[PDB]
Amino acid sequence: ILGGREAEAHARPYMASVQLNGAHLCGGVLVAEQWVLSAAHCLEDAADGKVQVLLGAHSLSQPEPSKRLYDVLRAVPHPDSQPDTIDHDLLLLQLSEKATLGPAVRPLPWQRVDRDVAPGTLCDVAGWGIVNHAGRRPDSLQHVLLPVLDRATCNRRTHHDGAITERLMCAESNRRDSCKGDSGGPLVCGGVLEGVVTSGSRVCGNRKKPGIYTRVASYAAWIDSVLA
Ligand SMILES: NC(=O)c1nn(CC(=O)N2CCS[C@H]2C(=O)Nc2cccc(Br)n2)c2ncccc12
Repeated sequence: ILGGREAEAHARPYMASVQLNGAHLCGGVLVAEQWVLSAAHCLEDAADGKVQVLLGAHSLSQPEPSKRLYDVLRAVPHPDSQPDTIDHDLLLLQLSEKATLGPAVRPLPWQRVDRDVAPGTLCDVAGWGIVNHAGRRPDSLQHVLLPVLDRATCNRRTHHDGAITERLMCAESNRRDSCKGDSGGPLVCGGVLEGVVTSGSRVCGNRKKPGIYTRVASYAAWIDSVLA
């Protein structure tokens, strides 16, 4: 998270850290007792390595009572997801067992009505992604409040030149933005999950290249299908 603040410990109990060989890769969001929603291309180049989902965390390294690790029993990517496109950038991870729920571990209600978040709405994006262009990896959870950007502006040739479909959404990226590692992380508006940070490589912190987030409501039927 570029231009953010360290988040209040365990204030976002839905926050998950998708890790490979005990190293953070992507953010994730607890949507059910045994399901974590993330971005499609997070497990890319993972291959030979231990994939695990860290729950109840604030510091990635320090001991915390709430901190628990889960094996991934099943990894369900969206059927139409491909590394060449930023489209259908969703991944549903089934944990080995149901999450031990508590004040620091709680699933987030996600948007089940396909209606765009009104431009200018302030949304909260959190994660353990890089905090500066050099690439500083933060130990503790960071977060930033960003206003939702009008798709028309976002699709300008100077911006994402039409790449932003009706299934995607934008947020402002003027210094304060999401970045490498924030992928698969949640975009929350009015305490409801609205978007999922894309896992597609992009330029961060430049205002003319807005942050891209997958609209969960746009994939509500698929998510329901998998979870059931
Ligand atoms: N949404 C983004 O801004 C974004 N996502 N990605 C993809 C992305 O972050 N990922 C997809 C493969 S696993 C994950 C990734 O590269 N994670 C990572 C790498 C180094 C440090 C940290 Br903390 N996290 C970007 N890559 C480069 C620049 C920006 C991004």
